[PDB]
Amino acid sequence: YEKLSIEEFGAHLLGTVDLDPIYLALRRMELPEAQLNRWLLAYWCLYNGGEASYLSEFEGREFFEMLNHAAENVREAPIGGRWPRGAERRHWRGAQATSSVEYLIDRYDDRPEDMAAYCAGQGGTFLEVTKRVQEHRLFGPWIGFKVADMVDRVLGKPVSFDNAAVFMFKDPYKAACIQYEVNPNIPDHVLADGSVAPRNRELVTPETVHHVAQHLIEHFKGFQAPPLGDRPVNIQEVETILCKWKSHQNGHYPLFKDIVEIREAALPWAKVSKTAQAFFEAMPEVT
Amino acid sequence: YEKLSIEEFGAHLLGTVDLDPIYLALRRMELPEAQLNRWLLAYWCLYNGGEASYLSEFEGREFFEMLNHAAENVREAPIGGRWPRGAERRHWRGAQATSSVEYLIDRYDDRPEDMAAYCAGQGGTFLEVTKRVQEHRLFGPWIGFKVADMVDRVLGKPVSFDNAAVFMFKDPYKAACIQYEVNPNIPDHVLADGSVAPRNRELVTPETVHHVAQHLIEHFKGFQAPPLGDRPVNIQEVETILCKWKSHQNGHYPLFKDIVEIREAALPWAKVSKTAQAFFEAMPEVT
Repeated sequence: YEKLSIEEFGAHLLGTVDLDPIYLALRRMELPEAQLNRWLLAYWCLYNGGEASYLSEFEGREFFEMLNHAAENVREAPIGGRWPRGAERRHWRGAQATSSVEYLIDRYDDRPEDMAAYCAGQGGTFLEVTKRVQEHRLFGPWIGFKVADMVDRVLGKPVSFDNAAVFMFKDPYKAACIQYEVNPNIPDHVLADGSVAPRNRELVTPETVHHVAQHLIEHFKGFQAPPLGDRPVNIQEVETILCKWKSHQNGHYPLFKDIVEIREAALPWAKVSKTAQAFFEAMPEVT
Repeated sequence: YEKLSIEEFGAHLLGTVDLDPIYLALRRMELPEAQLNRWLLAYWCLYNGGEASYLSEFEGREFFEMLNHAAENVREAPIGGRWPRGAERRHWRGAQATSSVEYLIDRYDDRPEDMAAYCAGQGGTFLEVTKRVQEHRLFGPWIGFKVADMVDRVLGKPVSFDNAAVFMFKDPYKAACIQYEVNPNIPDHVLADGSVAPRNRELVTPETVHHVAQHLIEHFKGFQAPPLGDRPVNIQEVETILCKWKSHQNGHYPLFKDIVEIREAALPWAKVSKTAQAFFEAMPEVT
């Protein structure tokens, strides 16, 4: 496929809501609060939205029993075969996953819905929200970041991200370094010595990475952020644009990749769950 | 024992270095860099300084073998009996602890010393340092906080703490609420409505908790922070003063508690390890 500039690639992610289609799907579903919180907990464990939908309809201790079936992954999933994991939570397996569920049972007993409620709180700083996520067993900084984004984009509670919270992560850091090297629309960055940062991803320092981020934010702020266009795009969406663009220019993100692969993974679940059928209908589509 | 004001209790912690005596012990030992990093990793797992000292002398994959003995806790510790945990890491046990060691072996192979080096980096914000700690399996926000403090106080690399990073934790939050209720030296806090916060720990909001913190920082800034008095006391030391004071007024922290209990736990290790003997000699003493 043709490799696009980050400007054109970002504009496509934003206009099709391929940027983070799950967030629009969930907003469309308008799930009741407790079920939404159970959906989110399941999704934060397994990172599969159709699977999360199926699990979200179980309540109380029964929710935690079914989640425990997925953790152990010995019994057959309702779609046949094993209980899948999105690559982001591939490591939620074996004794680590069952210990993760046990932590949750001991903390929340018959109220699994309180987990997302506690994480979300009233929003807050990125530091405060990820700390509350990361209290939980097998919830590390990467899922912490994702939950913070979803507390804002899905649950509507603002979480203040800044450039340091994003570029402490290796992948958006490396994407920003490539962008300085290869994007002629980004001006030369003048460092603290009047020296100019050279166009070489391996020599880019944090200072230039923030220069790249500020440029891209300024570029994309004329777009309203998905799922529903409630505020101008900020570093939360630019982070996703940067990481998906890095995959794109590496040959690993054709247009619509997220939408297509979610719908592919979610369709088997629609047969076995009314919520999963609603989730499949709510997903944005190709073109 | 007599319950002291936080002003008098804090002045005692600071002058005797009962505030965090381990930090002064380590500074005195002047361990070589690689051994210091191994000591710190062991201490961050088990939270026992004499045990950490013993483990710090093993090198390479052998360090990780010995740490794995402590994780499994089936073989006898060199002091007889089980491999102890400080209460802060009591949960570092069973399959969780052995999975924690396995993560470390896979990440650092024969260079266990790189772990503390990676965490410390060049210092930075509290968010950046705790994120790097919390990448590691079974390293949550509480040990993340402790490591950030030690990266500054022990490894000499400044970590910027602010009031939000401290009072997102339940214990210093509750200590600050008690302090507003019971300390007449803290002035009435005027809230955003011209209303005054009442003297009742159960009604204290984050805004008043920060009012308490600012007051205590202003109070204690005429003290130089331990271990060596390199800068005025800040929220890192006030957090410890607040939490130990809360225990003190609850009957659970007589003067010198930390020094006395460390020396008690560390002495058995001095017989079986030259570093543990140095650690015992380096600990500050009662009076």
